[PDB]
Amino acid sequence: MDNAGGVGELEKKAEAGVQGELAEIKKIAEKKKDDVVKILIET
Repeated sequence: MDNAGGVGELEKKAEAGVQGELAEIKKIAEKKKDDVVKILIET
């Protein structure tokens, strides 16, 4: 593992956090919203 530097780090970390965070938020948001809308409409 030699690939590493100010840029590669700032970039990798930037997208890492942004992606991970956004993904998670959309995961719980869509998950709960789905279960609610589903149980609501279906029942």
